[PDB]
Amino acid sequence: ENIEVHMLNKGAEGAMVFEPAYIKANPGDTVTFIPVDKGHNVESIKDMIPEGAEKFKSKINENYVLTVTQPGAYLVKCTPHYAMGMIALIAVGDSPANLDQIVSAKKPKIVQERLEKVIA
Ligand SMILES: [Cu+2]
Repeated sequence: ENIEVHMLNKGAEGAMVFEPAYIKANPGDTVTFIPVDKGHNVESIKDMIPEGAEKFKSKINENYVLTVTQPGAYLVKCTPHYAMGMIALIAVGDSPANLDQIVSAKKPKIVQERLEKVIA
């Protein structure tokens, strides 16, 4: 199955957001990222993707289709707006083994605060 995600300047959680910011998927699913507003992309955060997953980075303003294989948690960001809290959490399969590690990792406070809310 496919899950559509919008990249917006302003959404429910404030400025610079991914909607939804919490994506539940299974191996083989696709996640389609649509930059509804310009100035956004999607990029995997180093050490915040499952062991064995492929690192990825889309072009600013491009529709990006990500195929998810490896089970686990993935924290993606918008390159330009990471520091403003523009992130999404992809959970592939049940009980992602690296989720606690990701929650604990060093990241901007705003990011930290948005992550804590998506998880809740
Ligand atoms: Cu952005």
